[PDB]
Amino acid sequence: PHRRFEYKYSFKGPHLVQSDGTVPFWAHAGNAIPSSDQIRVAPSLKSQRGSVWTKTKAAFENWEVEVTFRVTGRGRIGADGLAIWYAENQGLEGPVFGSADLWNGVGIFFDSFDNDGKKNNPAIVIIGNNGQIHYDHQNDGASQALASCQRDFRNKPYPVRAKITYYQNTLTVMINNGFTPDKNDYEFCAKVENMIIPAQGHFGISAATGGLADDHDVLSFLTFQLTEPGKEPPTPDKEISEKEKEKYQEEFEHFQQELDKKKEEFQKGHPDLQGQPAEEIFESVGDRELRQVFEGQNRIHLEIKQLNRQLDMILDEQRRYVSSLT
Amino acid sequence: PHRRFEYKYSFKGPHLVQSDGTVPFWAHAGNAIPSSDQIRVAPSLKSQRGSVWTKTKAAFENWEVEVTFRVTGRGRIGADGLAIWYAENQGLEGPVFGSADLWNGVGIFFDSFDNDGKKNNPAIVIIGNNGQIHYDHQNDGASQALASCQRDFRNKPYPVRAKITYYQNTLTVMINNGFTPDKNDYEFCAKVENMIIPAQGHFGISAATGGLADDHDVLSFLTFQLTEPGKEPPTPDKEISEKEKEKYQEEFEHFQQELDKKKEEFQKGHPESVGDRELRQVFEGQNRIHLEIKQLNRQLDMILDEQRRYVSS
Amino acid sequence: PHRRFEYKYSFKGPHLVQSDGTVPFWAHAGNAIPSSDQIRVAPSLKSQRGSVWTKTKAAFENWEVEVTFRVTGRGRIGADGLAIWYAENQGLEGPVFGSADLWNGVGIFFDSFDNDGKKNNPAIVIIGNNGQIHYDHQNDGASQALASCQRDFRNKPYPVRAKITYYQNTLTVMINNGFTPDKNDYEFCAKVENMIIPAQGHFGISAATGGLADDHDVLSFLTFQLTEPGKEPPTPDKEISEKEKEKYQEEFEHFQQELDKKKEEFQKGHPDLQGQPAEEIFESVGDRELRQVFEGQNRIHLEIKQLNRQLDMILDEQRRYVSSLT
Amino acid sequence: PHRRFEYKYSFKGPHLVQSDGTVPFWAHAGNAIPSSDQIRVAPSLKSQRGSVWTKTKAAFENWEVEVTFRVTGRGRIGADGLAIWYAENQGLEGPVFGSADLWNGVGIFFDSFDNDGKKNNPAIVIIGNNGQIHYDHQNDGASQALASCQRDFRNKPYPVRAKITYYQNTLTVMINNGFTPDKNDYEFCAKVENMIIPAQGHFGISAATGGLADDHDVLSFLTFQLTEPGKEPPTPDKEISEKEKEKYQEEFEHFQQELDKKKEEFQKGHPESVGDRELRQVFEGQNRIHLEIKQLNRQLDMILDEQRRYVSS
Amino acid sequence: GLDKNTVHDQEHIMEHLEGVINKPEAEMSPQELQLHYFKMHDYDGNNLLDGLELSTAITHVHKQAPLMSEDELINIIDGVLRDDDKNNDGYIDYAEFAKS
Amino acid sequence: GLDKNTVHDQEHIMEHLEGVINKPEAEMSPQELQLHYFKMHDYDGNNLLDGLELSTAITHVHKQAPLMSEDELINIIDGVLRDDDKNNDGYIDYAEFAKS
Amino acid sequence: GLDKNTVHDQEHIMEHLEGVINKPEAEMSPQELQLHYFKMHDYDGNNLLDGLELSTAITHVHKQAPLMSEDELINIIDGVLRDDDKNNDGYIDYAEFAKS
Amino acid sequence: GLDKNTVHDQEHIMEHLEGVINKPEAEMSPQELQLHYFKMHDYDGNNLLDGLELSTAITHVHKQAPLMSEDELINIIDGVLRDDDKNNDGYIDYAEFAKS
Ligand SMILES: [Ca+2]
Ligand SMILES: [Ca+2]
Ligand SMILES: [Ca+2]
Ligand SMILES: [Ca+2]
Ligand SMILES: [Ca+2]
Ligand SMILES: [Ca+2]
Ligand SMILES: [Ca+2]
Ligand SMILES: [Ca+2]
Ligand SMILES: [Ca+2]
Ligand SMILES: [Ca+2]
Ligand SMILES: [Ca+2]
Ligand SMILES: [Ca+2]
Ligand SMILES: [Ca+2]
Ligand SMILES: [Ca+2]
Ligand SMILES: [Ca+2]
Ligand SMILES: [Ca+2]
Ligand SMILES: [Zn+2]
Ligand SMILES: [Zn+2]
Ligand SMILES: [Zn+2]
Ligand SMILES: [Zn+2]
Repeated sequence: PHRRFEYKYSFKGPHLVQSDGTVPFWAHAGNAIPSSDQIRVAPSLKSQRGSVWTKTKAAFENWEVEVTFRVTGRGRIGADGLAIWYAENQGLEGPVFGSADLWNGVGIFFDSFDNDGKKNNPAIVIIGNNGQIHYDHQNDGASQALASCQRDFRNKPYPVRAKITYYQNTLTVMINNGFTPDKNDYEFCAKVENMIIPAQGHFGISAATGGLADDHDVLSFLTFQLTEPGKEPPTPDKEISEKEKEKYQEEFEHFQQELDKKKEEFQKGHPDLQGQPAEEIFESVGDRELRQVFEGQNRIHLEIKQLNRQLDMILDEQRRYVSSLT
Repeated sequence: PHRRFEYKYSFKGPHLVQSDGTVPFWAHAGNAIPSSDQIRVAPSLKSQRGSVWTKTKAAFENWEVEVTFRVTGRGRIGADGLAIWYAENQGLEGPVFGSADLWNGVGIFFDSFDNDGKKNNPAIVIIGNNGQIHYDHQNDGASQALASCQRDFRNKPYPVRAKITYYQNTLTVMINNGFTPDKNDYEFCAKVENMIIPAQGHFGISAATGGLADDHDVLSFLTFQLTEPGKEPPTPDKEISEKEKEKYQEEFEHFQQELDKKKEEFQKGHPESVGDRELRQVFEGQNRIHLEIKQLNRQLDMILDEQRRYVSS
Repeated sequence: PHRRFEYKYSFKGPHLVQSDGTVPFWAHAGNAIPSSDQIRVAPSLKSQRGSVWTKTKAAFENWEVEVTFRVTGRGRIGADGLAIWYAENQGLEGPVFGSADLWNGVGIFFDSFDNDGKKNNPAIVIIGNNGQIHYDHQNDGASQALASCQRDFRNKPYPVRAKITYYQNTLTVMINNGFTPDKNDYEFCAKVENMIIPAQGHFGISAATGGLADDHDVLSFLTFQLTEPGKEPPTPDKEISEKEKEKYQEEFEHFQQELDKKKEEFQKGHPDLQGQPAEEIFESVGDRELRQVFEGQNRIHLEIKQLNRQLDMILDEQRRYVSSLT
Repeated sequence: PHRRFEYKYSFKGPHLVQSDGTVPFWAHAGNAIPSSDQIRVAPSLKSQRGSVWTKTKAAFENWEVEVTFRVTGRGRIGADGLAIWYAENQGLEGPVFGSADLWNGVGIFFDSFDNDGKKNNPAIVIIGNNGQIHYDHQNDGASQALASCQRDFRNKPYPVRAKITYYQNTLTVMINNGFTPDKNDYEFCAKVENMIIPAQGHFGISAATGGLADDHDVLSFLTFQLTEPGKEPPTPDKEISEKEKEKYQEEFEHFQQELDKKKEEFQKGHPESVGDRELRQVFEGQNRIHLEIKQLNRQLDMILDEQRRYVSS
Repeated sequence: GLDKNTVHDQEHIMEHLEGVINKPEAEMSPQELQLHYFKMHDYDGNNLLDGLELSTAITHVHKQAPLMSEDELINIIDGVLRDDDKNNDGYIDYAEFAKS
Repeated sequence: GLDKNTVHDQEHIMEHLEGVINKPEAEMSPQELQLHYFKMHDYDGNNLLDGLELSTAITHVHKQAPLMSEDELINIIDGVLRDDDKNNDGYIDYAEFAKS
Repeated sequence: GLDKNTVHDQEHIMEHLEGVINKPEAEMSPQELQLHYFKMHDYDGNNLLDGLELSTAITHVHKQAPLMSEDELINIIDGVLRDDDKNNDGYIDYAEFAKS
Repeated sequence: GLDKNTVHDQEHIMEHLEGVINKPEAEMSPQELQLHYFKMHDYDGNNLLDGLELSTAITHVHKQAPLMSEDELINIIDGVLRDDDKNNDGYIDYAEFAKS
């Protein structure tokens, strides 16, 4: 298909916010803490709710959404999770993932807590609703689950990238598992066929936190309008010629390759600039616990060292006490 | 020494924040996010600064503060760290651990990033200041460090407890390493003798975040006024007789036992996990080994001083 | 649909073998070790290959297969995994999960080792083949994967039950995750639409082990022929009447309820019979490691106790030595 | 003593089995499944029995066997356990740990299931039968136990090493608990003094599995003939001079160093994990603590015997 | 091949009930012992008989005898399923079993 | 402000005990409900009351109403500490609490 | 609103290149500085400009000034995309950017 | 049976070093290959050879041929131990191995 990047329904780093402190073309509410790098929709405190929705409604028949996010928890269990909504009204505050219930649209829930007790979480659940069906909060929407693939998105070394595409009344969710820094490494998760959604509606994201607590960051949100090749108006008159393209792109490439060498000798010329790897950032929960045990053993080692040294001291004190008498 | 819990300069859970959304008797500024059970002074976002100070100034000559906190980072490197201030004016926003520079008072910095590059971090640094010398941010206050320490307080399984005591112009910082859930398990960290501080000032805490990012949560902050046994004047005949206390406490304990039995049949009448319990057992076993070795050290010291007096004879 | 249980293509306990030592109507080869309760297709030794196939070919157009199996590993990484085949030629030995390559049929692979390094394992991969395509062993059949759902089947507290249904050229794989003792608790895994398979062929199972090792047990294998309600001739004239059914089933129920009470007083009458729970059988890898560390601390505890006893002994020895002089 | 390794009564990896499929100089029977690196005497299926015995009989008066094995179970309860026999006839199949009853020799049983119900299992039991004692299977040989022990050898992170030594009519069993990868880290388990055994007999091992299931792998089995320094006759002038040894060993070490450097550039020229390394570090720290406490015990014993001689004066 | 006299055997039923239930009875009705047969041979617990359970029932090991060939076993069980099982489910119920 | 009638309130104690205690009692002695008040409002579990716990006890939402000013709460808690607490420890004990 | 003189500003480009590259030049060609502008404002690294990068390019913070309203920002960016972007991809390439 | 020509075999050493060592050499001194043989066939890494390691060295498949009888292997290993090993330790050292 043909994709057009729509800026009015998108936000990306590293200038996500403005001097005012709000996201352009987006309204945030709840415990959302928008920053230049990312938006923390729900922080790691108890009973947090946050949501970021679009201001103007999006009128698309075929669209594609690329959501980059992180869910980092200290424990091995998350609380509620992320939710990506294409609805008719701005949900804002509510009891479903920090968003209002009884929505008229589609929602992809990244559930990370097993309310039902079926040991099938974390999982991705696509739920459509017409606005009069209550969401089953206590059962993770098992009855309403149109398609439910199972994947782990918590505590991953790289941001999890998901792609939700509505095309010919078919919703395809393809989820990068966040194990590799490569962008275009998407893996299929789920699809729903013949689903009716409102023609125009708001794009939103939301998150919530229950007893346990996770950090629910969203790094970027991208929206692409999709059109069929046959239904795409050609209008090739605007394109002038290929001669100007050939006259321009090679000087662009030459400028890039010259600027690389221009930066090369001053990257190392000034030693103030320093790098930093992204490997020590990631550490598993079990690895952290084992490192904690190993760190705790050092007190025992040092105390035993002190005991041994004191015993050596009393031994030498008895050593010097023998020859004094005779 | 005698200790009196001053409530006006303290906060604790689980009702830390009110319905209004502010900490009682405490003014917060910056990126501090007070919650029901803890105050996140600085979250794990980039370039965050937060501080919580007292409203009224505290006039004490001998005081003690017990701060329970957590510094949790995804990586192995901390961002900036915590800071506990006893100052003359409310710093609020600023460039020194999320608080203003040129402060008139004492500050205990829990530095978690090695700006100096000496591989001596994370560390606890006590700095006194009269308000005329700038803090050395790029060298972790090496020149201004009246007394230093070397403890790791990041990613600990249990909240790290610190106790800071100003007594007879001596400031003693004793820090629990956060390996045991016991409260009164403090280990000596640092001390400063003959330090002059303002007689009255504000108690505050603050945190900041640099390139890397940590979460600096503060669970409790308890302030006790300290007085000497001889200096405190007694008040005879004001207290009640011990007979009434003996009459009362027996019925109190009987009622609490009866309430336990009343709760027993409704806990199960109306309806931790594996793995976490094993790790808790591992940590308890390590603590038991540590206590047993400490007892062995005490016994060896006892036999050493027993033999000490046997030499001069 | 209508299901008919076909015994010639099935094996169950607790009499899975005979006095001869072979599975009836099934031929096993490789390192398979058939027992009276399960078949260990590949044991926990290095470089094991095993396969169990049917003797006669099965001529079905719509069928259902229920496979109950266990994959138990000491470590956290599997060896190769199981493979369930519906191929027209028996492969007794080979390099693909202990079975021959270039098969003419369908194969459901329970891959438990990530050859590709994509960190997407263990996963269930459905692969069809027409006998001229080799298996991408080094990439877990990523290119040939018709449908690949992700589930964990290793070290589960209960046997993993899987159900593969071929019906109207649609292959549906529904996998019980092995977390609950309930039998009918199947959860959907994958489906493949419009796949052509040979009309008649052999049902088989196989397993293999690499440098790392797992135990690959198979507890049961059930085959059901599936027929459409309209295609199956009812022929109700062969049945006698419902009167005999009403005359028989109540005496069957009465005999059952009488035999229960008959066994009740002699279950406790003879105290030689003893029970055993199935909870201590299951233990996670991290839980086992933490238990191993806790067990290791007991040596240090005992040694410190011995040290304290010796120090008390020398203290008392110095205690009695003082008053002797004076 | 002087220990001569006897290859005819031994097996080890990583080439334990041959192309034929049988253990060299050893006959296996039952459900034993020899492999390239280990021999699974009994797998974790229901009612398994296996044994591996020697073909030829060994005629030694003082001997030593070093057995490395693993007993791994999914559950917390063992099936039957291992058994190491020095008998007169090959037991092969039987009802006693997968070996025949009424044996004329000694048998060391690593019982892992408490048939007696005394909660004293898993335990090591040395039994010397002389041909008319039926092993008390329902009581774990409590009456026949010449000497017992109490060790856990199941689900250990490392292989369990045992050393059984017959020397001067005394049988000493020293068992590594399997917490450290070090080979020579044996701890005393049991001993029997003045026990009569046949002069020549077969060395064997066997295992059995009940309703509960365990895997009984055997990684190695090494037999050493023992002789006294005074009893062994020397052979003067047969050995070569030390000058040739000094000439040879220097070039051997130089060549192995050069081979290390040769392997260095092709290890990375032509192309453990996290978490497991942390667990290994934890176990190494535990072993270091154990060794330091043992050194402390040695030093305390030294000062105790120093004060022992100071009393009589 | 599952004859009328084969199921009507008191000794085989008494041997099977030995150990599991300690109630040795003298004489029982033919329907009672056939109920015992049907309940005892249903190893799975579904109150149903099938080819795999009938294979255990026919090729049986008591306490020598040569093992039956696979072809004879297949023919016997196929004949039994074709004769008794009328609902074409593959399983044999007690209502279907009581006919013979 | 911690009055005699405020502590002796059956409906307030019943509301606080709702959920945790599934035993609705009819009538209780004044010391009984005052013991329930003291036990419920001690969150830290040290059998002691302090300024923060008293502030939580007085200024809590229940089930709209405007919040009390901080100066009034400071005055009330200071008066309570000056009146009841005689040991000058900062904490309020049931021995000191039984006076009022 | 992305005028010819707006991109043709040596001081803004010199301020942006400060720090990242320590090469302060005296005078550069208009095409050279517009190449610097296009390369610098491409925050992501795709060698493309879009609405989100042009928003940060227009609403800019140097070292006071009032912030531009959202409607004016939307109108300016929509006009720029309608004028320059001819392939209807949503992104703006250097070939499309060199027209104005 | 551990002959002088069997140890001094360049092709056998090259085959054993294939894969592990990516350095095909042309010609080597007899002591050099014999050192490579001794180092390669010591699997335990104790710088010692024994009857088991010698049996693996002699009877290995390579790339059909019938396996040697066990009695011949026993005789060969016994002869080697009686000839070379003088310390009666059971192990074969390079000091003892250098004789042949
Ligand atoms: Ca949920
Ligand atoms: Ca669920
Ligand atoms: Ca610092
Ligand atoms: Ca430093
Ligand atoms: Ca694989
Ligand atoms: Ca893979
Ligand atoms: Ca036993
Ligand atoms: Ca016992
Ligand atoms: Ca049945
Ligand atoms: Ca039927
Ligand atoms: Ca309290
Ligand atoms: Ca008090
Ligand atoms: Ca761009
Ligand atoms: Ca474009
Ligand atoms: Ca060796
Ligand atoms: Ca030697
Ligand atoms: Zn029978
Ligand atoms: Zn209330
Ligand atoms: Zn600028
Ligand atoms: Zn070779």
